[PDB]
Amino acid sequence: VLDQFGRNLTAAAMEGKLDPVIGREKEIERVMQVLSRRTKNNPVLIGEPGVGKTAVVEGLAQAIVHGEVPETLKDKQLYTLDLGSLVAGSRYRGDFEERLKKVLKEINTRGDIILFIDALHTLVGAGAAEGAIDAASILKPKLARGELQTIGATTLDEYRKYIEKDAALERRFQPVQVGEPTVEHTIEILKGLRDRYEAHHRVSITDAAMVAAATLADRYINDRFLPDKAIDLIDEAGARMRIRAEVDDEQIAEVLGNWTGIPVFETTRLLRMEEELHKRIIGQEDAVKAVSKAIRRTRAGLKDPKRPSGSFIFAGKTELSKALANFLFGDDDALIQIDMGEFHDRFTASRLFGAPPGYVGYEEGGQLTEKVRRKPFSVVLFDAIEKAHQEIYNSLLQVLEDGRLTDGQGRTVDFKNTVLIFTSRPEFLNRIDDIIVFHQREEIIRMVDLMISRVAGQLKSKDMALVLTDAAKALLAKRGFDPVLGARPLRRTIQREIEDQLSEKIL
Amino acid sequence: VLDQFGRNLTAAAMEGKLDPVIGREKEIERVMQVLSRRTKNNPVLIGEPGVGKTAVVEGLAQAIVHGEVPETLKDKQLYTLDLGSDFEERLKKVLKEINTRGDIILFIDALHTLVGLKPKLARGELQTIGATTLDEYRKYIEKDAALERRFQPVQVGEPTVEHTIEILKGLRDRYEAHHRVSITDAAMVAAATLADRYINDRFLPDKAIDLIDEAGARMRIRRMTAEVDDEQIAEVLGNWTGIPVFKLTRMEEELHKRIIGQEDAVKAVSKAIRRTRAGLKDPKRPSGSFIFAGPSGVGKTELSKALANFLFGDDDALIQIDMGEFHDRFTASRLQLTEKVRRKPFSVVLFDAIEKAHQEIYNSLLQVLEDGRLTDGQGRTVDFKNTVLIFTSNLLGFSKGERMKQKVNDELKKHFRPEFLNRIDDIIVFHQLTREEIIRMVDLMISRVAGQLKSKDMALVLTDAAKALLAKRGFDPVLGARPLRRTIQREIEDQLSEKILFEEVGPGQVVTVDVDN
Amino acid sequence: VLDQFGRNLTAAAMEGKLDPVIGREKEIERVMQVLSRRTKNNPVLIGEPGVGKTAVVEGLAQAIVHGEVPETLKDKQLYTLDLGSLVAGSRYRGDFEERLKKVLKEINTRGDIILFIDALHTLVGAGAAEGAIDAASILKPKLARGELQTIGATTLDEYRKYIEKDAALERRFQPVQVGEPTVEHTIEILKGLRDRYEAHHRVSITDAAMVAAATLA
Amino acid sequence: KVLILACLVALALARELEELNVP
Ligand SMILES: Nc1ncnc2c1ncn2[C@@H]1O[C@H](COP(=O)(O)OP(=O)(O)OP(=O)(O)O)[C@@H](O)[C@H]1O
Ligand SMILES: Nc1ncnc2c1ncn2[C@@H]1O[C@H](COP(=O)(O)OP(=O)(O)O)[C@@H](O)[C@H]1O
Ligand SMILES: Nc1ncnc2c1ncn2[C@@H]1O[C@H](COP(=O)(O)OP(=O)(O)O)[C@@H](O)[C@H]1O
Repeated sequence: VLDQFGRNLTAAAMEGKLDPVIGREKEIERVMQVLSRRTKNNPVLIGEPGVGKTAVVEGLAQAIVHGEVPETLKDKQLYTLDLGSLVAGSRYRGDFEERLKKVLKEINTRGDIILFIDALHTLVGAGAAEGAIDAASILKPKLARGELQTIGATTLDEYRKYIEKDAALERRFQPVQVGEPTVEHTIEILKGLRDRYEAHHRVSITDAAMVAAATLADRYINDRFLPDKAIDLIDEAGARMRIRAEVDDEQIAEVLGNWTGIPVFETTRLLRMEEELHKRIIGQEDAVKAVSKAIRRTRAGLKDPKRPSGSFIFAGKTELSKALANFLFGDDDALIQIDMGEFHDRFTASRLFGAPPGYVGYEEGGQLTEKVRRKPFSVVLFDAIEKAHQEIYNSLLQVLEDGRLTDGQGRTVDFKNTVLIFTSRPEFLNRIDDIIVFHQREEIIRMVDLMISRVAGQLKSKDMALVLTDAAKALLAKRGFDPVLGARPLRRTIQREIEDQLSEKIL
Repeated sequence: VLDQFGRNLTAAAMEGKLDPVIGREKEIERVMQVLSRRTKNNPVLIGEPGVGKTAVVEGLAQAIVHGEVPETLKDKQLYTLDLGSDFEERLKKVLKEINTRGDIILFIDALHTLVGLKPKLARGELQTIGATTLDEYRKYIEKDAALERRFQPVQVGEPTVEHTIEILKGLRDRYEAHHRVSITDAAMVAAATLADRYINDRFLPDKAIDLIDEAGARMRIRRMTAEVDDEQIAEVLGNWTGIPVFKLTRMEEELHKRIIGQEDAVKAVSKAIRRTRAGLKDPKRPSGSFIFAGPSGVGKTELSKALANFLFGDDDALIQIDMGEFHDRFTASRLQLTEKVRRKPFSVVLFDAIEKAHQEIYNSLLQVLEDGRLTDGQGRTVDFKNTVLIFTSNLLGFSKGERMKQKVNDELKKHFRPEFLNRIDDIIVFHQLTREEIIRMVDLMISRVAGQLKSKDMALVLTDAAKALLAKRGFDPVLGARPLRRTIQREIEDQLSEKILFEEVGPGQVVTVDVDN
Repeated sequence: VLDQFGRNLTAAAMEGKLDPVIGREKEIERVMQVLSRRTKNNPVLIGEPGVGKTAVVEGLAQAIVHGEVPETLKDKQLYTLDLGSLVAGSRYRGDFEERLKKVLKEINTRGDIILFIDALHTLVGAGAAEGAIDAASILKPKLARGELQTIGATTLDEYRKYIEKDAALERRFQPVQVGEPTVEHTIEILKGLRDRYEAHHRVSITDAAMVAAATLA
Repeated sequence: KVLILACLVALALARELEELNVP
């Protein structure tokens, strides 16, 4: 009856079907502290999806079969009542409430049941979103009297959106904050899961493979959370061993190269950082080794805990920052131009940092949470900073001291891993780490050969003629350059002379 | 029981009653990795309808009988779950198959139907392979967190045009034997090419199968009162979409023979369209990125109409979207556009009023131009690189007494971004309509009027002098296709209407305007 | 028999009780193509209400009677499936089970039946479903394993709501796009229907009235 | 300075329905 909507976690614990939890036994003690109450003995595990909240009550179910519980929690059977399974297959009036009363009938009958309602935010809005009888209004009488012990588990956002907004429901449940682990806490989690892996995958897992699964998932994965995405890396590591046995750290770096997409895995590449930055920039090599120099300190050596990863003034400029973003964690598209020449007024200062609520631009601006700290590292370029109002880069004085921006929607976006670069008061300039000077005919013609080879490599692959002359590279150097300005986007001169006459080859 | 659930896809795989799955072997590899997990097992196989999700598992079913599987999946059967084949009694004997055989691996086509039976297989007791669409994953399967702790997304995309050809070469003999005709290599290499171009409501690894199945089916029909090639499958597409077989089977500059005037700008855009039908540039970059700067009302919107004619077959199926309505993401979430370009594998999209936009959108405006990729909410890359880009933009004392060509190009860099014209294939500046170009536009608009009067049995010829008055009342140097149509109503049509109601003209004759100034 | 739970559409075609469809030959042969396939052998005729989806299979019934048909489906009796008469009088237990098994064994008994289910969305989700399996789940295994070829006709909207709901239907039904006629094709239809309306109203209909009625509509 | 537009949805109204017995 109650087996039709979830499994018995206590019966799975005494059959050894549950993964052991190492650490978070202060969280399990807090849940027992709620469950041993009289009146509202219903904990809700507040977390975020993958920190281990099923794992908390998986450890509570193991604690019951070990007898490490109070006398009000011994011989209790935990059932992961999926209330979404109660909604599923319920097309009719009253069909939903019938298989919830069958569940609550076995609560009254057994008397030793602790429901684990995963995704407790679903409890509001199971029949009518509190407009009528939902699954919340069915449970709220028995939850308030301690006659139904229910462990909820929900995200902190979903606790605020659904459980806190129903003020009658929030008193029935007691928030047990299950925090995201630390990396050193994740490694000792995976030590006890080594026995579960080696029995299943037929692998042997070395010691630092855990270290390269927990540090490395924190470094490149930010959508997922610690004690899940690191289990994922050891999972996908044996999924390369099912293609084949000892896993490496390179075995985890392989399967994160599948997941995130970057293959770059820092001391070796930081020394010859210049050469991987020369592959897109030839000419003006003094600034290349200059922005290589300060970053050899920040990512190798000593660093303040509250600073961006280098700060620069640029006075190609933006082509170097795109190659700088490619070395930074492995992606070309991390460079975000703000175009500070598109803002001149004081009321437009809220159009790039977020609006105060109620006002225009509450989402045009204030999306920086989903941009900057969504990526593990970033380079934010402020193109034409001299055209802005003073009031706009008074707000950039936060992120040069601390590396924190307060969105207009109330979010703290950390710029502490972001290379903040300005491009053209003494208080604004001394917080910037460097002043890097770009100098404005032999350097242009070498960028001609760099940029025609990207086009011509594809051209002859589709059986097209390649007719070039080194004298004509100097003709590309005259138009695609400006002393008063800057090398008139040579690429526009290449599509002038080469790509327009590319049509005049089939004719 | 055991066989009322569905079909053993692995008893069918060793028997040979299962089709060969050629191509997409890396996705079969990804499935058997996820099947080999203990924490996140049982892959849900995600793909749009017809891309091969049954076929990946039908390839996995052939993998277990070949020894292309680990010791985990070796000698492990795979049944499919037909829910259409008392109901709730047998569906919990599905979960009995752990204790019954222990070789059970379930394939559930349309896994989203199981959530709002719903075998919860005591959390993770029955191996499972799902099959769902990108959006049906993120609305039914991804929404419920108990289902998400175990099932893993495996992305199966639509095959590329050249990858579909190798699929059809492997599926050749089954259609060669069923329709008893020898389908040739031409029909294969023109199947996916002609199915991708002229169909977007279904995907290539099916729609290309659908025409070689049906062209072979038309052979077995018309033998009753034995080779299929490019022309025979082009005959089949014309009988479906209707698109003239000839069409299915450069630029010709003919565009100018529909529109009025602006002759050099017609030959200017025809050289870059001729380039991209050979695909000589980078296919990552968009096909044609044109800015139609210059005077409005000289027939520059109509040039896009003929370009929509020349590259559809249809006259007008071109996408019209408006900009300048934006100060919120609530309004700019339409960048309407993501669903109509989804229906059109090629379109001619026209961007008007692009001098007016919110300042943050100019960052995301480059992703239309530089990338041609805009991933929408259903998790799908909307193309703009197999789609031509048309940027329609309209830009004292005693000195008095007409090249503004480079002068337009100067404020192009100023009103827009200075790297916006980096990704433009050619720039177009139109001319003001001269006295001989505007007079044949008068022929175009009165041809609608004479067509309306042909229906009530009369034809009227206007003299060349009468059209000289209309062509100068309907032209000013800011416009000229826009005020001309109003002046034909206010001078020709409003007079002709009351003259055929009072019957000054009356029934059938020819009237001719012979104006005095 | 199928005559009690439907009507013979080719016997209605040889008794001259079906309206001729002048034109529409590309879509009638389209149905005959996607009947002769091996994986999607089921034509479902999608189209907006009024474009003549039923008139295609009635034009197919006239094609069989006239002998304008391949001799793989020559003398192949089209029966439209009246779901009304199939449900009507199923007052006792298992009648609608038994009736729909009878009309499917009578197809396999003779083999000169190709079945047309008008409003194929009505088949999905209705017919007995309280204590027995419905109409669609009886058709479903004979459509999946293959013992039975329907011709279907849904609205373009109703095709997405009921047939494109489960994938195991989608891999057996081929949507045949029955489009709107153009105005010139409609005049060809109306000139071919002219004898049926000159005889019913005993009026004459001019060529002007045909080209008016297609253009003005 | 700018409205929010709550935009109330309509619901499907999970239905009772009569059924048909057979003896
Ligand atoms: N090609 C045709 N030739 C002759 N008559 C036609 C043709 N196409 C349609 N008609 C006629 O037009 C009308 C269309 O009705 P019909 O039921 O065939 O359309 P339908 O699209 O199937 O409609 P519904 O969606 O209601 O089933 C009928 O009078 C039919 O005989
Ligand atoms: N403290 C822990 N010890 C061991 N495993 C843990 C721990 N926390 C989480 N896990 C792992 O997390 C997975 C269970 O999901 P869980 O993290 O509980 O999800 P959520 O936090 O969404 O409830 C299992 O792989 C389990 O081993
Ligand atoms: N790689 C492939 N090799 C062979 N046939 C394929 C391949 N991909 C798809 N197909 C065929 O195309 C059709 C796709 O339908 P199906 O396999 O059900 O996939 P989906 O679930 O995406 O509709 C089937 O006929 C299938 O056999």
